[PDB]
Amino acid sequence: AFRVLKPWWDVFTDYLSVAMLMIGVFGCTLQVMQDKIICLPKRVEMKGLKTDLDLQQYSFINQMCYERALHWYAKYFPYLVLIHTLVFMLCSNFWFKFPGSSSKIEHFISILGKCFDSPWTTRALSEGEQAKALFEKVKKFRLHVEEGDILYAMYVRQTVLKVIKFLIIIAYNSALVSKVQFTVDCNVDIQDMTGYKNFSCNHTMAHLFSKLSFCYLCFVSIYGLTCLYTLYWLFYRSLREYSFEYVRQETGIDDIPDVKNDFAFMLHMIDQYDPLYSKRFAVFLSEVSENKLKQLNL
Amino acid sequence: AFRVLKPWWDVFTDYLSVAMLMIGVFGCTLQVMQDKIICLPKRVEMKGLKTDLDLQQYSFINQMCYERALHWYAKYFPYLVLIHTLVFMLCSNFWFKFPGSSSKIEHFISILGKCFDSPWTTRALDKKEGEQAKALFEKVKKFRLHVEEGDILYAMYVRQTVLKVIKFLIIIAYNSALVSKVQFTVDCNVDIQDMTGYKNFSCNHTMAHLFSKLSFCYLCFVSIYGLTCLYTLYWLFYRSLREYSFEYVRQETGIDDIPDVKNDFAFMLHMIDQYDPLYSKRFAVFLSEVSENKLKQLNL
Amino acid sequence: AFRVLKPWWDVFTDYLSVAMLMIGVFGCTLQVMQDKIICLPKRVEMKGLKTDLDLQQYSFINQMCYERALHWYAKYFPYLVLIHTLVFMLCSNFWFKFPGSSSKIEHFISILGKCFDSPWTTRALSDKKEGEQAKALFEKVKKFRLHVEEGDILYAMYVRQTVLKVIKFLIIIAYNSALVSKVQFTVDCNVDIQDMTGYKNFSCNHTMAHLFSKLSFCYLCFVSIYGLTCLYTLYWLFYRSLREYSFEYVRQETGIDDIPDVKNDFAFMLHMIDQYDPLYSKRFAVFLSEVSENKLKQLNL
Amino acid sequence: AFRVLKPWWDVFTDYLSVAMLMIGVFGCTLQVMQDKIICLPKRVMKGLKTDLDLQQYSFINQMCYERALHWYAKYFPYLVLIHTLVFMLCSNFWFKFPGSSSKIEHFISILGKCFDSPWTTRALSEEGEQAKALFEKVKKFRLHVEEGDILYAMYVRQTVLKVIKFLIIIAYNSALVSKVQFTVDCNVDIQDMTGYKNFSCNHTMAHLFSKLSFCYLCFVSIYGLTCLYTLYWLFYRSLREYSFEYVRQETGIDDIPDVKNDFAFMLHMIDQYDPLYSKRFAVFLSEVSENKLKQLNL
Amino acid sequence: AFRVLKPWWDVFTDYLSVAMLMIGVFGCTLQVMQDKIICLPKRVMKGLKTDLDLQQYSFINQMCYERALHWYAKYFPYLVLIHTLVFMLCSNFWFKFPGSSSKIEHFISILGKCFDSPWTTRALSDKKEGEQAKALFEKVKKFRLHVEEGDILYAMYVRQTVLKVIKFLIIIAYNSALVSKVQFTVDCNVDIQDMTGYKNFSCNHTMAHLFSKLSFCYLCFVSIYGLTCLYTLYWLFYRSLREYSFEYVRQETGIDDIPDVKNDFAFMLHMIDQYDPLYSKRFAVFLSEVSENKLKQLNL
Amino acid sequence: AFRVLKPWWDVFTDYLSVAMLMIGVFGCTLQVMQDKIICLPKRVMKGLKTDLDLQQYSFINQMCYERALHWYAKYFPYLVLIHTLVFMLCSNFWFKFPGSSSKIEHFISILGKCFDSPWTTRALSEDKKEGEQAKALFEKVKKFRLHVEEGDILYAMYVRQTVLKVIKFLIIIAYNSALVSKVQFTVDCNVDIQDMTGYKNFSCNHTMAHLFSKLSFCYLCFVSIYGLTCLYTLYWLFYRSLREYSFEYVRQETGIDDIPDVKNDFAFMLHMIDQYDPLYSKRFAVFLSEVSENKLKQLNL
Repeated sequence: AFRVLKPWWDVFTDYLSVAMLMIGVFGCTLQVMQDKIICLPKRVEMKGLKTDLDLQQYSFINQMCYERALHWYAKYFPYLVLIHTLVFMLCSNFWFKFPGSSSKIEHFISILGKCFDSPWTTRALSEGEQAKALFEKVKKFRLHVEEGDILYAMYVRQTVLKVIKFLIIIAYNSALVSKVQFTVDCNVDIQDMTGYKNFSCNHTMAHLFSKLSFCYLCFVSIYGLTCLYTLYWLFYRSLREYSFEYVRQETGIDDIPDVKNDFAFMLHMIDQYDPLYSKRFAVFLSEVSENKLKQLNL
Repeated sequence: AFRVLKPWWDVFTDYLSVAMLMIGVFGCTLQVMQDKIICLPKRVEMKGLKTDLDLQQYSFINQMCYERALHWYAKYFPYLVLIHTLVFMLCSNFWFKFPGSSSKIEHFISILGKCFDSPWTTRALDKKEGEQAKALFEKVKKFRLHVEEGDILYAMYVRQTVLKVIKFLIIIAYNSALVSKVQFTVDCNVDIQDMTGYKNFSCNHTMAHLFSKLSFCYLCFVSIYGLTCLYTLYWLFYRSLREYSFEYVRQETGIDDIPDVKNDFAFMLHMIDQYDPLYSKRFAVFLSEVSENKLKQLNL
Repeated sequence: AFRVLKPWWDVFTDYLSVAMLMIGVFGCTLQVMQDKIICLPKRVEMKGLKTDLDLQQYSFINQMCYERALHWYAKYFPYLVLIHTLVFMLCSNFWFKFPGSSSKIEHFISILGKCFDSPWTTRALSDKKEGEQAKALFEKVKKFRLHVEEGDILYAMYVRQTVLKVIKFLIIIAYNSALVSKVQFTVDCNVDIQDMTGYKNFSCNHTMAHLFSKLSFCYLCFVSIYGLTCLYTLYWLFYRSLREYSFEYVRQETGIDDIPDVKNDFAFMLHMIDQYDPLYSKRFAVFLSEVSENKLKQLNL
Repeated sequence: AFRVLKPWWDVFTDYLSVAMLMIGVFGCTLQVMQDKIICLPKRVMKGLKTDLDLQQYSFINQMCYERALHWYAKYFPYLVLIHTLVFMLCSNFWFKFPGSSSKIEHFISILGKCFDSPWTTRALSEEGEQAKALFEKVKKFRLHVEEGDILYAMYVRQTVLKVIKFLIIIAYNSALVSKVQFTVDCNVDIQDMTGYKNFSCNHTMAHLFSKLSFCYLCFVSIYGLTCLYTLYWLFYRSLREYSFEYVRQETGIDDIPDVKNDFAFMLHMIDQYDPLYSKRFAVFLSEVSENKLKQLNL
Repeated sequence: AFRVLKPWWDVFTDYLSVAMLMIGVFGCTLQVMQDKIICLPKRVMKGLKTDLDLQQYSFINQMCYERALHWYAKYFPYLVLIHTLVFMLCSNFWFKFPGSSSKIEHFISILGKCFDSPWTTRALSDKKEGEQAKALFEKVKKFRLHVEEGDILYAMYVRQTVLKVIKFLIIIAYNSALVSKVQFTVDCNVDIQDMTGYKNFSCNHTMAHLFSKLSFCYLCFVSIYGLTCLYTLYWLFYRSLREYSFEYVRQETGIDDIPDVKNDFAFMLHMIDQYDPLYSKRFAVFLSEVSENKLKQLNL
Repeated sequence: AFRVLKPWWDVFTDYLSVAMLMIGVFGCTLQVMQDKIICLPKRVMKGLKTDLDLQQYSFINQMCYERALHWYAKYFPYLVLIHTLVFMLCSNFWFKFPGSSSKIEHFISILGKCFDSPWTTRALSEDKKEGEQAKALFEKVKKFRLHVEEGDILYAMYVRQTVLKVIKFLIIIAYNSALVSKVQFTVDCNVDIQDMTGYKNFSCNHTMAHLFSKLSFCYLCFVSIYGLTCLYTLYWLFYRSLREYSFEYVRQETGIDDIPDVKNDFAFMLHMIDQYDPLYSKRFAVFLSEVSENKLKQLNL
């Protein structure tokens, strides 16, 4: 059930994504119950002032000044956040699920699991046909993995995609954010139809939108910091080579090869979840075990 | 399963957290279920006063006085309580799903569950079970070999507890500071004279009495939550929990050869005692070579 | 399940609590949806009176008088119902999910369930594997008995929760009978709003006036029944010693005059099970006699 | 779980109960939804100007609503819900009482175990070790019920309550049905606030509650008839004594006894679902079967 | 299945019943959500100032509602629903009756077991048949003896058919009688002059041109249903079905010993042939003494 | 179940009926939801004051609605719904008709049992249990032949319902096409209510006018397609003599030259079944030869 491929980066990013989704949906849903653009005509003891306007010349004015005096950011922010969070969700579900790759994990994980629970590992540390079948299947899988190209470009283009998305999001959410004020001026030229040429209008939900924008900025910043740390881990230290320095010291087997390229990256990434499957895999790589099994067979 | 690794204080906190969530959501939903600030102009047998204003100049005045007179606390109280209860939720589960320290807990609980079907334990104080006993001995040996380098299962507990207590202090601070600004009647003095004709307005915030009661309830709940957290923190510090010793076994049975474990394993093993003080004995039986030697002698 | 361990009064009270929750939520929902206080000014061939007020001054007057003239009880009645119901529900369940007093309940239930199903019980009261199973059951019984005997962590909590429930009964009946009469239909409202409305004296009426009186009467009835139940339980616990159980009838009906009388924690638990059906006690009595073990040994060899 | 103890009366009354619940909830919904009442001033071709505001109408309207209508015309649905709840409660005071749930559960378990016993087929024609054990379980079965008619008197102590409840319903729904009128006169003293002392009001939902009242009366009438039939059924014949008249003359084993008290009553109900259970139960009650099994074993 | 016992008229009636239900429910919902009445005074270019307020119009509307509209117009759909419900109840009453159903189930089982008789086929050109055959003979004999005891499946059927005919008659009569009292414009002459000022009013019922059409459609369906029931009733009598004669079986089979069953079983057998006019002879197969004759001959 | 016995012109038709039902229901919802006719008085830069109240306008709207509009514009969707329901009733009639469904059930059952039989494979090349099963099959199909190949009922009903559907399509495409120019926007209401509402000459406008024209056009096109399909099906039955089947190609390509030419209803079933997939005819044909019976009986011994 895809339970083995989930580092702390993935769970943290998914939590940030669901937080973004909930904040965006809260903003959107509570955007049709109370949002108006109530406008009155400016007049460029105390008594009331009569505007002499009908009950439709106010609806006219409201909806005319809702699209001539309000910045496009103040009316579509929830839509932007929902769209971008959905894009992030689709982005961070694409590597381990795309055509030609779903089938592998359905049974490779089961093979690894039955490799983990085999009790013969303890005896090996100090049945012939089953071991032979397992070893030949492992060899076939190894040959299959090393022969596949077009695998680094796609994945390396995933995290950077999130990084560039971060850059653009923070860019245009920091640039145009001071245009969500609470009292705007509308100056349409509807003179004959109503009578007044200058009006004052005030968006109902401006301050709450500003607070939501700040919260979304904070969440995006944390998400981008996580992505930057991911890149730093990927780039700072090359992840295409392994160092078997402990094995020759604690076991004496000093002939274990160090894999490179894509397979080395996969092994290293698996190293951050549970540093025990590697030894189980290595047990089915030494030749001494096969020699002992062959001798026992005779 | 997980209930075993759960002292009483972390069921008390769970109940309080769910109560906080329910009160916060009730406040938030009651927010948009009733009208809001209502304002009229001020003029500073009986016959009414003809204000002479339209039906939209009243909505204008209402929404201007709303975000020009009311204090910021009276408007976002439910949102604050939702945020705080959610962060508390996240603060009570951030020591179970962090990779690198969750698998070890799974291994320990699996070992605890396995060491239950052993009739030799009762007689301590056949062939298959004995071999399974040796297998469990190897399991615990390699587990103790494993847990010897990463000593983060007790310090981070202290860190999260101090985080919770600090958050409790700040919550109390600014909720006691700003509880007198949730007033019913307010004075709204904005400058709109060329659009309505009046300069001074008086108003009534609608849910200005229910929020006081909700604030008092939330304050009391967070107070008891802080008390529970303080009690747990004090319990954790009046003696060092990184050292365990099967002293009662020594004084009650006479098998005085079991060793005293320390560091991370001692911590969780001591913590198990708050749910069922028998698994400690069952593990104690599986911490001595005398049982293995006797079983091997009985085998031949 | 947690059903055998509930005398007849402990299941009736749960139904009563659910009913109180229902009445409280019904009242709370009815309050918000329906309209509220309506007010008019007062001036102290038939033609009407032109008050001349606007359409918002009426909302202003209503909203001011609503909480400047109404008694505090008439407004928050359902909320008290919900808080009291939640407190009662917590009180009646603070016996199972408290570590240090719940594992023993699980052991007791498991042991009794296994005993009621094992064949040695009927085989005793009318080869090798069966004997071994019976011996294992005997060992488990001995271990659990020596573990749980000499304790008061399961009988010194039931009393506390019941006394707390009775105290809450007394408090709630007290202040619910005291303040019932302060819910009225038509009330006066005198406030000093002269430069904004023009009228200083108002007469108002509360929309949900009588319905709350009827709900309050139903609440008194339900809570009174609840308190009668709790009082009966309080009498039952204390009128005689619950911590020393005697297997009297067992010896006469079976004749094995060697079953001891257990006391303290275990005896109270046996009493609690006895209220469900007087059978579990005897079937457990089967695994408590030395003669049973001796005849099991004789069968073994 | 309680399907066997569902005689025809008990299954026919459940549908009446659910119908009453539906009618009550529908009536309450309409009563709380639609406009309560409408009133105008009285002056005891041109229009008459009342001069009243749009709020004084509401004040007069609700004051007259709650000062003129008879209490039966207002709280009609609530009475229906209360009475439906009481009747529903009286039909579940039989399975949840701890002193009777145990016996019922034990009896149903015994019935289930006996339903798949090949020994019945063996006996009628002329598993293994377990079949013999069932004889002792049945023999010990007629020991825990030898303590009194606790499962019988409690059934009789609820049908009487239901019948008296139905009588009460008929009385208080026939006596006070002529007080639901359409046009009523409201005379209240609000003179200095409104200007009119005499009003006439038209209860909107007055010509609908009559038909609901008639339907409710018919339903409770049928309910009372069914309850009376069940009472006569339980009282005319000796429920406390049952006879295996048919079984002995059917199979030839003329030694099965006639049990009384709880067994007679429980068998009197159970045979009304499928008259084959008594026959199967009668097999495990004669020493002939046990003696024959013993002889077969030796 | 129960379809074997349902001739064509049964399914046709059920289809008509569901059609009546759908039309009734449509009428009911439209009455709920679209029925209202509007009234103005009468005064027995520029508009006319009635001068009435906005509550006096509601008073007049709901006073003239239940003073001019004839009761048939007010509640048409409820009568349709009740009549459809009683038609449904009248139908299939002897199919789900607590009694008088084992006599049907036994016949169904006997027919199912008698369908697969191979004697006639194998004679005109293995232990199961010997016991099965004799069991079938004995069961058929006992069933004939029991069914020849009275009227339990012939009386109820005739009674329900005549009841349905009578109810159809009354429904059509009283639905045709009042079809002309659904009018669009009605005169509401009430006496309220000291509170409204006008004595004569004229009102429009919203759904008047609609209830007429639904009424006519319902009347047509009722007429068709009654015609079908009348035909079925006529079928009962003019061809007497109180006796069954295995006539053609004798000539076109040659087995000249088959008796004739009458009274209760005659109607049931006459009814079972309608689904398929072949099962009669198949049942008649199990009436020959040839099996025991061959057994006796073997005994020789 | 009845899936093999359904040529393409009985699933195309079902889809068309579903579409018509959906469009009718949508039209009904629109009718019951949106607003309706709105009228203003006629007088045959300042605004005109009509002095009419807020209820006289409702009166006028509700009177002109059904004193000025044509009946088709008012009740289009209900006609659509009735016609769709009757169409669906017609095509699925003979399946539920007693006296003609038992034969269908027997035929489908027998054809299913004999579709997969080893004797087929053994016969198309050029066991006692298989032997007994085969002979039972031969006998029951033989007695089934004389049960169906006597009447003409399975060919009568189909023709009648297709004729009825074609007639209904004719009448639909006739009047629904004729009465569609009367659904217009602006009408002229001339009721005589003067002593009540002052004015006498009114102008109105239907709200859902053009949309009821476009939906009517869509329905007309769909029913035209339905009629074309039904016409094709009707032609299908009136050119091929369907009262006889001839195993000619099977006889030539199998070599078993004793298969008889069956007729009457059974021929109709054989003709209609092949429209699903032309192999069941072969599998049924092989179990119709006395040669096959002779070979079976020879193989039994």
